[PDB]
Amino acid sequence: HGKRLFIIKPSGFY
Amino acid sequence: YLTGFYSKDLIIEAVNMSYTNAWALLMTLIATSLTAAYSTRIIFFAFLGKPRFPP
Amino acid sequence: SFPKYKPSRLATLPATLDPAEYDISPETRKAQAERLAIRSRLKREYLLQYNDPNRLGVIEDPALIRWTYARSANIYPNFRPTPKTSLLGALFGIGPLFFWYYVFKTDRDKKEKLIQEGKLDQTFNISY
Amino acid sequence: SGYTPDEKLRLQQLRELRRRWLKDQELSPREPVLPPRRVTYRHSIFAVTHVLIPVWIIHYYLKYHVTAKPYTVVERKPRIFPGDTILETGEVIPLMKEFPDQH
Amino acid sequence: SDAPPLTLEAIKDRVLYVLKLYDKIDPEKLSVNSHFMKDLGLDSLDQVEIIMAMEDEFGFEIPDIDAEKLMCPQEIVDYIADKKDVYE
Amino acid sequence: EHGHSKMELPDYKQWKIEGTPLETVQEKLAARGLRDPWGRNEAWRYSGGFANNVSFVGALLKGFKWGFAAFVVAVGAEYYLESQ
Amino acid sequence: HVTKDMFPGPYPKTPEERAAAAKKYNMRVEDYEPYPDDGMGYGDYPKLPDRSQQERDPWYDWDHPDLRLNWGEPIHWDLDMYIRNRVDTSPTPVSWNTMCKHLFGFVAFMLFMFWVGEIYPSYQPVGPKQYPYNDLYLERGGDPTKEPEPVVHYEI
Amino acid sequence: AFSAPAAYLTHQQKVLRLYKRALRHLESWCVHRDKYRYFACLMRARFDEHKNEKDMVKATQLLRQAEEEFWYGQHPQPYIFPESPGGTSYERYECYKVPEWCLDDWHPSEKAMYPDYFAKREQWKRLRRESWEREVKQLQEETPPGGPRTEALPPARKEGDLPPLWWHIVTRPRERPM
Amino acid sequence: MLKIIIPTTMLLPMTWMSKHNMIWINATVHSLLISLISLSLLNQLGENSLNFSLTFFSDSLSAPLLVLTTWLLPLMLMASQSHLSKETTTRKKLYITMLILLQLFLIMTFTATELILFYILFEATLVPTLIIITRWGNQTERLNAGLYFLFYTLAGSLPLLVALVYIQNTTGSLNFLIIHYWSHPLSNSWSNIFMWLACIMAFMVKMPLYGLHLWLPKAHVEAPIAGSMVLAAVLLKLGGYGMMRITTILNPLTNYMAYPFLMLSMWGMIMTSSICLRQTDLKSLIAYSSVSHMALVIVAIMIQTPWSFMGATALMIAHGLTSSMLFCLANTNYERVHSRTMILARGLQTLLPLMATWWLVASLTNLALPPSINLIGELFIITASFSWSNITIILMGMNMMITALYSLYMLITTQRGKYTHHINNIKPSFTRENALMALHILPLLLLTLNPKMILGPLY
Ligand SMILES: CCCCCCCCCCCCCCCCC[C@@H](O)O[C@H](CO[C@H](O)CCCCCCCCCCCCCCC)COP(=O)(O)OCC[N+](C)(C)C
Ligand SMILES: CCCCCCCCCCCCCCCCC[C@@H](O)O[C@H](CO[C@H](O)CCCCCCCCCCCCCCC)COP(=O)(O)OCC[N+](C)(C)C
Ligand SMILES: CCCCCCCC/C=C\CCCCCCCC(=O)O[C@H](COC(=O)CCCCCCC/C=C/CCCCCCCC)COP(=O)(O)OCCN
Ligand SMILES: CCCCCCCCCCCC(=O)SCCNC(=O)CCNC(=O)[C@H](O)C(C)(C)COP(=O)(O)O
Repeated sequence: HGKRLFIIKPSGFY
Repeated sequence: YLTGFYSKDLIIEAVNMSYTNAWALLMTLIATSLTAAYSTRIIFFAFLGKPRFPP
Repeated sequence: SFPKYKPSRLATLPATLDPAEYDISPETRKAQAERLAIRSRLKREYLLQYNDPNRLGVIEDPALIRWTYARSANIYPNFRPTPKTSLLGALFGIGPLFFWYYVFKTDRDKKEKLIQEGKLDQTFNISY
Repeated sequence: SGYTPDEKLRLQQLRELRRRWLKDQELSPREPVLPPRRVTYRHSIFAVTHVLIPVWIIHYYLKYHVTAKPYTVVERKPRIFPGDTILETGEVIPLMKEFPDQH
Repeated sequence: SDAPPLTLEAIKDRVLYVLKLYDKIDPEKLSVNSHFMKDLGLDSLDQVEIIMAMEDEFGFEIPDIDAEKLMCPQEIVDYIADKKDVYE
Repeated sequence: EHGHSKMELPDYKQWKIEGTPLETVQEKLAARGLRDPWGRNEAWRYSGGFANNVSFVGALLKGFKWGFAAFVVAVGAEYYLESQ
Repeated sequence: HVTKDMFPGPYPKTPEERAAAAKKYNMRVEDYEPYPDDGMGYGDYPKLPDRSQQERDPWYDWDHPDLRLNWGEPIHWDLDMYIRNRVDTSPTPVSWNTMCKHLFGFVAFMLFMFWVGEIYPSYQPVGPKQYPYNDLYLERGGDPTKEPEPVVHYEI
Repeated sequence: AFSAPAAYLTHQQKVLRLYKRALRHLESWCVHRDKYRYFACLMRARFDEHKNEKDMVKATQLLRQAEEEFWYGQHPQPYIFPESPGGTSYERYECYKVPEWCLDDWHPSEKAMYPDYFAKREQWKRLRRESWEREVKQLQEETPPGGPRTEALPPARKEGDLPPLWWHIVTRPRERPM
Repeated sequence: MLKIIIPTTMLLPMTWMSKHNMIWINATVHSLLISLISLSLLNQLGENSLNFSLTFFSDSLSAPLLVLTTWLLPLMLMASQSHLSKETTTRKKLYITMLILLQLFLIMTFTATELILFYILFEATLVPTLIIITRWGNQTERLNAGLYFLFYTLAGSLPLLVALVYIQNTTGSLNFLIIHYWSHPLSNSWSNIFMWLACIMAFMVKMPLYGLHLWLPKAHVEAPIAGSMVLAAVLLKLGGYGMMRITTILNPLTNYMAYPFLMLSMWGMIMTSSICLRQTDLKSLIAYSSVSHMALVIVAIMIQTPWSFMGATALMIAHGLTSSMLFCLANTNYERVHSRTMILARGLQTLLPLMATWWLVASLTNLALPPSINLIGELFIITASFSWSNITIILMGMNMMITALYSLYMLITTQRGKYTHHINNIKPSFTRENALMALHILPLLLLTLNPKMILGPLY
């Protein structure tokens, strides 16, 4: 099913 | 002849025939009776009656 | 008739069983109106300061700063030596010290006396 | 009782904006982009790099280092019964004295 | 979890299903925009009972201050959708 | 792969108080002169496969018959094999 | 960015001073009551009710939902005591005095009956166990060079 | 939670809340459905017999012994929905709600993924930037002198206007963000 | 020893002739290099000491403290790199000069084979600290804090000078070797009682003892970050080191002169542990935790048994590292929040996960979790005090429970829960802060592998 959402999360890059 | 038997039956037998406190004897016997009682409560209230969950 | 619920310090009276809001007078309604008014004023100020796109910081709370100042840095200037304060200070700051000193002194005196008599069985007490 | 007209209008507009925002949260097929860059068999290798190698290392460590020092590994002496034979000496433990056996 | 993503039409269907089993109101007369106090002549206690029925059926409970001011099935559907963050 | 199949709700006219222990509730409310408006709403809890219930003792002996048959077969086999 | 007037001040006897303080703490003049002018340094700080902070309205849209607080409202002197993670004064189904009475009675009765049962123990109609070799003298402590008094066992 | 509260609760609201609580605790006591329906109908009967009382002194005299009776038989372990303020999963997902503004601190490498989402994000930010300037003036001109009396906010009245103070209500994280 | 003292001195001309944008790099690199040189001192022998010359000697008590002192300076520079961004070049160079002078004075103090030289440097360590506290401090109470810190110390330490010169007049030498070898019992007399009090009070005020600890929360709260770490890590250990050095001539008077201080410490540990529970500030909470731990160290030193001394040294090192880490974390939180209040910022674990991990590790170490050296020192002191008297276990267990309670309260209030809504300047944690926490914590988990290096001379 094409219902993928955006998961807001803090910047884990640093 | 189940897993809990080989332990609990011997526990109760050894407890019944030792020079121990009598109140502990009575408390243990009432405790195992209540153990059976709440097992019955779980089974009866979660597996027997008519369904009560949302539609 | 039913047994009454007696409130205590750690179990307060429920709002439903409280009798203050059943004896209603116009001044009580006025008081509730003023309370809601000041609460709504504070809420409006906070929401105005909160949704501002230009703000990029922490909304300073006067209540929190006032509470911290009252708890920490305003105790001594409002302190006065009174019989209650003096008695409480003397008790709570002196009694435990002397109580523990007496207990430990008695225990160590007993131990030393037993050591002098030699009836203590200190075998294997190598580490100390 | 019930909604006032101002409350109804505000709730309707807020609901419209909320639904727009929620719909905007969806991810398109190309929305997630990852840049690629690189510099029985499963169980067979697993038992080798996870079981066999620790056994080898620990066996070496115990056999040639731990047992080098005295009293590091001490084993309870095996039970000796009447009738068994000892490997080191070969002597035979004498049997019992033939207790009376009924039932 | 495996919970299906309930949608607006599903919510409306469930609301009407619950209402149509409330025999105090006739299924034919009711509509998604029908009122409760005036168009159906229901008591305040009756409205509380409908609210509790939807509470039980949907598995989440509505606060009193928000439950006492829901008078139409459409706004009940809207409230449930806002609570559960339904897109369409 | 998720649960997307466009489920369709049943018809509301299927649920009836008939054949459920809600008759006793309705009758004792009518004896004192009232009715339960929500009687049909829960008829589904007594209508479908949930209609038949099992007692506690019957629940405990869930597989008594098969186990007893296997036990008898095993005992007979042991009797006929050891007697040799 | 806070003026000197905003900060807490000494307890004030005068009504005009009292009014100024009540307005400062963002509360009604007749709703404001300072701590008693004792030696302790509470000074000019409102004595809010000892009502806890777990039982505030859980459905109101608080500015701080976890603590159940509003921005700018006066803060209880003992907020860190009541943060829903610590002591709470939520009303209970049973009265506090009866709860204490029942718990103390149950514990005291249990202790007394345990002591009573200790006074009257429970056993079996048997004699003491018999061990062969001088009550297993060598296997319990040893001391083989003392030749203990030999205890013999009565066959029956 | 959505609706702003009033300064006080009327007698009708108190009666309705007591009715709801009594029905909930009766359902908790009577586990099974048929028993619950029977006793709920009995409670409704005993609840509506004083519906038509006229004087308010006697009505306030009632609903006091009613509250005492409720407190005496309140089932000290009532049923609480899992998402209720007393439920087993009340604040279970409150640790997954990350604020929207956190996305402003993402590294450009992280923003390289999901480009369309961030474009829509910039559009929303511009919309908010203009709407705030309009809303502050609208609220300033709409509020009565002396400060607001209730915490109810007015809707948008013009065509291009948006409801005042909408950004942090519209951009709630989710019910179950993860 | 001069191979250590000379490079520390050369750090000053190195800093003052550096370029305007390269002072931090040079200072950090050469401070780390100096720490490596200091590592050689750790290889002590079971015999007397490493008597370098007539002026400096090193023991297995001085070696861990010296290594910690030399290791702390790079961390202080990395911590101070943040809030000195908008500072002129001359003032930044003056700050680094003060830090270097503090390190040099501490290094010369910890060896100090003669007691008068030890006292001179022990009071010399007071000027750079006061300048740092009162100059680069944010709050307006830094002046009062500096006055308290100066006078509480100096009033206690002034009779110590008179006691020392009197001892030199009678004994004839103050060299610690001669003092140890020629020690004679102190008779029970009023003059000897006052000599004991003079020689002890100067070190007990700095530790600090319960009842004289009022200067410590002020000095720790109002100081900048570097001053806070140097106070909590090294400057508190001066009193304990001096007390363990000087109790060699106070026997057998101590056998009954330790009762007031033992009771004060064993009750003040409970009092300050309880105080930590109800605290509206983070730095104040950490300062009171330091007071509790130092009270335990006081008890250990006053017991005067080998296990007491070993546990005291281990607890000294462990508490220094842990308190420095906790102050670092509090400063990183305060820089973003700009408030310094525990309940103002909540739920930071959702926004900063790695800093939440560092918080958890620091709290666990402070909680005295096995097999960390915190618990090694704790348990050694517990066993020694139990040998002293069987009733001390009640007080020590109460302290342990309260310590766990307030440590986890500090962790939970700032890390768990729902984040505060009206704060939107919580930027992702820099690499500098993560590196600072890692360099704080890794030596602890490494020293737990070789405890004998920090167990003191009575190992
Ligand atoms: C596979 C190997 C594994 C183990 C590796 C171990 C390496 C250890 C390196 C770290 C050493 C720590 C420093 C030790 C300093 C204490 C000893 C020092 O003071 O001794 C001095 C001597 O020091 C050395 O000459 C210089 C060592 C300094 C450099 C150590 C190696 C690492 C330096 C790294 C610097 C940066 C590298 C480049 C970065 C870009 C003076 O000795 P001296 O008192 O006369 O000796 C008298 C006795 N004699 C006559 C028998 C000699
Ligand atoms: C407040 C925060 C902490 C600060 C530091 C606290 C520690 C300071 C306390 C001083 C420790 C003890 C001082 C004296 C100990 C000697 C034992 C003596 O006190 O007991 C009796 C002594 O009797 C009386 O105590 C005489 C002294 C009475 C006068 C002293 C003042 C007492 C109260 C003052 C408290 C003030 C402390 C803080 C000052 C700022 C025993 O009588 P005796 O066996 O015959 O004489 C023993 C000594 N000999 C053998 C050398 C002859
Ligand atoms: C944070 C504040 C702490 C303040 C600490 C101040 C108290 C320190 C303890 C007393 C300090 C003075 C002691 C003197 C220095 C020692 C010198 C010495 O030992 O010589 C003695 C001399 O002893 C003295 O002269 C002592 C006189 C003390 C006068 C000053 C009193 C100061 C206050 C006394 C009470 C304080 C004690 C408790 C303080 C607790 C902290 C507040 C030997 O005399 P001889 O001449 O050799 O006699 C031999 C022939 N028979
Ligand atoms: C197990 C727990 C048991 C708990 C038992 C609780 C006690 C039960 C008995 C309660 C006694 C009473 O009814 S106390 C009676 C309180 N007084 C009145 O009801 C007077 C007028 N009532 C109204 O006006 C209301 O609004 C109303 C008409 C009801 C609805 O109006 P709606 O048109 O807006 O629905």
